[PDB]
Amino acid sequence: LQSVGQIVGEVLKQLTEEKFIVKATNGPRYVVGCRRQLDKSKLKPGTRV
Amino acid sequence: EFLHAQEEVKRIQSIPLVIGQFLEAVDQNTAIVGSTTGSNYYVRILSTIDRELLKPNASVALHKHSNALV
Amino acid sequence: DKDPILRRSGMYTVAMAYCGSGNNKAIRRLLHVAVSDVNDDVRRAAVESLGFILFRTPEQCPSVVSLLSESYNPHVRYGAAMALGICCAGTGNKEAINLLEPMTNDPVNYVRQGALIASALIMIQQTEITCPKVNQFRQLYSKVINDKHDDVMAKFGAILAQGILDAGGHNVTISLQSGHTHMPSVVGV
Amino acid sequence: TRPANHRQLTFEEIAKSAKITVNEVELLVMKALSVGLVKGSIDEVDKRVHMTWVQPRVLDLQQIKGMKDRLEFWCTDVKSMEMLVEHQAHDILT
Amino acid sequence: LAFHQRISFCLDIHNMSVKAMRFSYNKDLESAEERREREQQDLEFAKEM
Amino acid sequence: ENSEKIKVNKTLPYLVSNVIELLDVKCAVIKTSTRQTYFLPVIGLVDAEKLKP
Amino acid sequence: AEQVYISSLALLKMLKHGRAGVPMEVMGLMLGEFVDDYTVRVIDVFAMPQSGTGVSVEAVDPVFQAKMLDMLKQTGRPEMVVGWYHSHPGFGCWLSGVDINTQQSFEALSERAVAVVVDPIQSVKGKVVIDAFRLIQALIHGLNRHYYSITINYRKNELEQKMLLNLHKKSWMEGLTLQDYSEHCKHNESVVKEMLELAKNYNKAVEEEDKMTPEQLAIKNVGKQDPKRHLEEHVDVLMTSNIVQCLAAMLDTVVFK
Amino acid sequence: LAVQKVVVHPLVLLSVVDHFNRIGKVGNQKRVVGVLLGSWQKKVLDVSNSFAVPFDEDDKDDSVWFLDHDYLENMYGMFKKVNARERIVGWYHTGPKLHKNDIAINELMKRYCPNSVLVIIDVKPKDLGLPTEAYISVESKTFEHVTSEIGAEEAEEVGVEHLLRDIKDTTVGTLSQRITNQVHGLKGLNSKLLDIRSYLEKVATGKLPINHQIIYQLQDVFNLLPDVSLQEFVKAFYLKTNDQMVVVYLASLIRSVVALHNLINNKIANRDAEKKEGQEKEE
Amino acid sequence: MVLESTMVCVDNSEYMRNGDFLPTRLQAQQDAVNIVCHSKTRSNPENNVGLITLANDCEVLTTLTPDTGRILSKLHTVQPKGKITFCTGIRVAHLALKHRQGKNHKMRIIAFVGSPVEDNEKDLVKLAKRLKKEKVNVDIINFGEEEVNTEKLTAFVNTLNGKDGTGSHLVTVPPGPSLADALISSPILAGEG
Repeated sequence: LQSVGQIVGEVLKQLTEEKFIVKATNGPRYVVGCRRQLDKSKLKPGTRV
Repeated sequence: EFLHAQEEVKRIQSIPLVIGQFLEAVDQNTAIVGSTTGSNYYVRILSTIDRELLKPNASVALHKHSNALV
Repeated sequence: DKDPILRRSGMYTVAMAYCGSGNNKAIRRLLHVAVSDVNDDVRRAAVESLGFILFRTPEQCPSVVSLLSESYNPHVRYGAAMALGICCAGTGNKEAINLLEPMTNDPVNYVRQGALIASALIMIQQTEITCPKVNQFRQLYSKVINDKHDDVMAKFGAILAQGILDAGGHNVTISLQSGHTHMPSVVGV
Repeated sequence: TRPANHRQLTFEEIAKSAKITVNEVELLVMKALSVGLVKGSIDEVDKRVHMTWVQPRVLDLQQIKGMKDRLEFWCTDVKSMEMLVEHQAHDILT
Repeated sequence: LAFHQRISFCLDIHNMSVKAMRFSYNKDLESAEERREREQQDLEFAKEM
Repeated sequence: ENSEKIKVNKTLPYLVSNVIELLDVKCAVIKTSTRQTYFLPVIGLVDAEKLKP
Repeated sequence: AEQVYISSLALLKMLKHGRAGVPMEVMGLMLGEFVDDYTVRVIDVFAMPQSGTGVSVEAVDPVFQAKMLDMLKQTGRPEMVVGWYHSHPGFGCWLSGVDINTQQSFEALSERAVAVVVDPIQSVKGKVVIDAFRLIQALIHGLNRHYYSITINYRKNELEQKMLLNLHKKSWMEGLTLQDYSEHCKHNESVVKEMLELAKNYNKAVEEEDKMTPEQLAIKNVGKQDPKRHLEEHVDVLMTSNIVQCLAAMLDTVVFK
Repeated sequence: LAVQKVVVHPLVLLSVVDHFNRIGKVGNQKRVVGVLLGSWQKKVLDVSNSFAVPFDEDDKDDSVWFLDHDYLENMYGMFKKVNARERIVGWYHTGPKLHKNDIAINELMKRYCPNSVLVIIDVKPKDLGLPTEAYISVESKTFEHVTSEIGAEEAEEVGVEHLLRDIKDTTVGTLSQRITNQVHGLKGLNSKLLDIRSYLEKVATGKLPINHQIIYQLQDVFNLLPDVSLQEFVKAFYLKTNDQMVVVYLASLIRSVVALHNLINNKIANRDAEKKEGQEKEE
Repeated sequence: MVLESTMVCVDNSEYMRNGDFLPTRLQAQQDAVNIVCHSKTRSNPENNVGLITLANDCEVLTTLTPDTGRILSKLHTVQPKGKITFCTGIRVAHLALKHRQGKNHKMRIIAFVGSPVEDNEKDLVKLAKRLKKEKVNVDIINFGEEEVNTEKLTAFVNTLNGKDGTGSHLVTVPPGPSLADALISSPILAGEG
């Protein structure tokens, strides 16, 4: 119950390893970072996250 | 200290901001950008903003509520 | 001392030692100390204690603080108020006074609170078109005292600084080495 | 032995030292290199051997002394050099 | 030597100009009290909301 | 059980959302009546079968 | 008037764990002692494992906790649990109501227990953001209504600092090292060349702007790149970079012999 | 497998210190010991976290010792539950230099890790920087010395900067920094040379065994000694220095032009200023 | 009864390598341990014991605990024909007890003699001293050749001992079976503990 929704989006691109340009799948673009064990390598342009 | 205030403000940059495209700049330390959300505002530009690099419409880092150009 | 506390009282120590007559080196030390300390209160203090070793000449004290009047830091700008407010407490210099009125608008209420106080410490008996400014200064308190958006920092000093001016049925003064020192004068400060 | 900055040889020197007639002398040197013993080069035209460097073996007590003395000298350089660079540029320190 | 001598010249010309150039110097005070109050008011309003 | 469920469920505000992909890698994304896609890793109250686009 | 003193090791362990958890509000516990009614000292910290859900009451793991406690006893780190850290990455420092309930679950354990919120991401390199406080931007959540703020300081040592100084130091064999010369020459040949093209730029800006104002100025220089900050900035590299390289050699030649 | 450069985060430093003064362990006849978690996989070793290990030495001149294996394998997995990515690497003793049972117990830690490393934190700091020193054990089987560094991760950047702030260097630029780093290196050099010097004395006195392996290396130090204000070098340096002059003759110079231009602008502001002021003095 | 830390000293050695009564001495050691330790943890819960190997490679074979983890640990073997580390082993077992957990636990040691017992009397007694200094409880399991006795072991329990079980009590194990029955007598168990 406490558990919770998670926004969706495609990676527009990877600014830095952790810095990302992602257009919200439900709207505008944002500068954001990764998590950790997500695989900064996998994160790639147009990848839905 | 001069180095402090400059670094301390770094927080202003943050990390989870809202990209915007640059539009026009009323003049010194100001301009109108576009929001990816569709907003288009007169916003304030951080002294750091290595300006020179401000063509006519840049994809731009926007503070969220301070809503200004990072 | 690593600890502000010792450094802190050091100035006061230096004061009670060198209060009244200026020891430049002391002042010089006190300055550079206030200059050289991380902790602001110490500096604030260090600035405060100046007006003791700087007692006998309130003269340059405005010119003195006219630097510290204008500084990034509130504490500095805080410690300003007292010493000058102290040096001229039993004296004149609306000139000295007027320096503080901007500080009375320094965003930190605690600052102006001090400034409020510092003024009144000078302003007793000096009032009414002798010093026209007292009206505002008084009203400023009242203003603040009226103001809900001014703190109980702000109103605190205000009400007090008011009461300061009105201490001893407003008919009494504030005196210290105005002639020979009296330590009891100092102590309350 | 012919060191420090003084390692060079004619072919004659090696001949007399090794009692080898001087044609081989360059065979002897070349083979001295190919085993890793020496590094360096040969200039025939003038019949010299510049020996970049020579493999070091060992020594006894006395040979150490020269080492301590040599170190002392190259300590003196620093002390003086380092201690002599602060003055002009005392305005830069942290 | 010729180069060294020249450099000292440029430097001096840069030092003297920095010590002389360095001299309508007054009318200083950013921030404000009127505006600050306004800002405070705004904040209060926001809080209320 | 009944307690918190009523608080979370009792919330008569309900934003209907048309399911999209029912990833079983128990995950599943949905787009709201607000036209907003949220990947919920906890399908919560609602069996898989109940699930489909 | 009330305050807490947060030892260095605490604060660094703190920021480390927080910055490592992005962005799932981690949590852990705080080890310390209550000096008087006006003070709490936090000398130690240990980290509490994650869970399918964010920070909350049951997130506190008794087994884990005591299991750590005794373990530390053997090491002589015996001290009360004086508070609990936490992180609200990106959302500043405040307690959600859910933060609150848990804070109560630490009230009934000790009435003076405190809450510490750390904010990893925003926390800039300058003044690290940290906040400690206990119940009754942030005002939206009733900073003063349901709870109230406290103050913080840091217990120090002349050595601690001394270790940290070498943080941004250099190596050993350093100072005598001479970067590849040939490669350096490119910087001076390539750097000077790039400046050359600028030299004309500065000329055109002086001959142009020579007849204008600052408002008109913003139109010119917010657009393009004035060659002023380029010549002055560019000269910086050549100057110091060349001087260090020139100086380095001067020493190696005389010194190393 | 084979690794070269070792990286260390400042949190192991502060942690180990607090272990030192936490446990009141005398720096004369006693040391502190704990273990190290991080990443050993690649050809560097990134150290991040650490925790304290209770252990005893055998009176004076320890023949035996004790380290609690149960404490380890009880704590380890209790760290795993926190950040799983931090793997048990090696241990440390804060005692100035190495010791005797060191090489013995590293062999022990080979049970709980793969490669196993041993670094020594200097808790006294009375010496110069780099209180750490990094070591491994290779075959024989001695400790190879490794380079180290203090590499601030973002979080430690934030932490150390907020704190050390009241102690950091305030001069940045670039020239002051470099010219400092140098002299720091010169001081370093002079130290090493001492070391070798009086040692060799101990060689000639301190019952010097032999160490024909060191003496070889000293010789090789001499053989590598650049002599020689030779007609060759004298030209090299000369031809090089001039290149540097040309670059300097430009930078300094043009830079001076920039100040000049700026001065001109200032005179412009003054001239215009007095015109308007004196204007106003009319009425 | 007991609140104190203990150490179990096992020689797996020229005696333990060799069955002194079923199945081996070293094995005869084993269940006797648990037997003991059971009564030890029955003496009180929290009663802790060490387990260590001396020989040519003295070491702890498990330490600190209070339950099965020893019985766990002891489960695996040792060098069977090994040799005396006793002094060292003991001196370890001493230092062991110096780290004994949650003190107010007195120091105790229980020692199987599976070795010919090579040591010097002073060292032995220096131990005995060090023990008594440290204030260790010391009881020994010895079936030696002859036995190991009229020797260090005999002086030692004496030499440790001002007060018996605050310092030392001896039993020198006799030939044959009935270990748990045997030692039921000796203040290795029961009596003063």
